[PDB]
Amino acid sequence: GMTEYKLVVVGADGVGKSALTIQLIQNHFVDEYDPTIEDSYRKQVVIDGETCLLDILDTAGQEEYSAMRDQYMRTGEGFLCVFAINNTKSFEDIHHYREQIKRVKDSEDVPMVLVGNKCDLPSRTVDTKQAQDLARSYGIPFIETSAKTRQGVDDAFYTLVREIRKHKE
Ligand SMILES: Cc1cccc2cccc(N3CCc4c(nc(OC[C@@H]5CCCN5C)nc4N4C[C@H]5CC[C@@H](C4)N5)C3)c12
Ligand SMILES: Nc1nc2c(ncn2[C@@H]2O[C@H](COP(=O)(O)OP(=O)(O)O)[C@@H](O)[C@H]2O)c(=O)[nH]1
Ligand SMILES: [Mg+2]
Repeated sequence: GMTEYKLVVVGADGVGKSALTIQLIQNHFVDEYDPTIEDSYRKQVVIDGETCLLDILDTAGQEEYSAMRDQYMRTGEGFLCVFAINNTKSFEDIHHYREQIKRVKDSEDVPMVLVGNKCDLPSRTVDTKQAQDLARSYGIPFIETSAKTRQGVDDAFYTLVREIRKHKE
């Protein structure tokens, strides 16, 4: 039938978590999407021959650590950790998100992909090599994306899926 994958997109405000998701779900680029709306979106795709139902939690809201919040996040099987290549602070925040993923999942090996989004923009303050260094230290893949042009958007989610497959062994 379908193999279900629960994906969770995390990272600072304004990096493109919603644009990335809606590009995958609805195939268009949203200029302004309510920055406060957190929701899960379901999508059927074929990845490497396998029919997949992706359940994608696009995170938002206040920073808080309620039990309900922890419980929503730890249903994630894999995580897209997203920063913008023109937002140094959002890159620096990646480690915090990874730490919270490890905590709620209670594991050192959680399927994860590092995503530098907005690669269409000229005002790059985060070097590709800087983000690669981080990704290699974590043992995770790294990919640059543009939710605006769709460059790399499919690959980023599919790569996460393949990371979940490897985790299952
Ligand atoms: C995200 C997450 C992943 C995995 C498990 C989690 C478990 C509990 C809570 C999580 N959340 C909930 C959401 C959230 C978390 N951390 C920060 O941290 C911001 C800054 C960064 C440095 C610390 N803090 C000062 N901001 C958040 N939100 C505030 C702004 C920004 C994004 C968006 C949401 N709107 C951590 C988890
Ligand atoms: N140029 C460019 N702008 C983007 C890209 N992704 C998102 N944006 C814009 O960045 C702003 C924040 O995007 P959003 O998806 O709401 O970020 P979120 O807060 O992480 O959900 C919006 O105005 C988007 O139009 C991208 O890949 N390239
Ligand atoms: Mg959003």
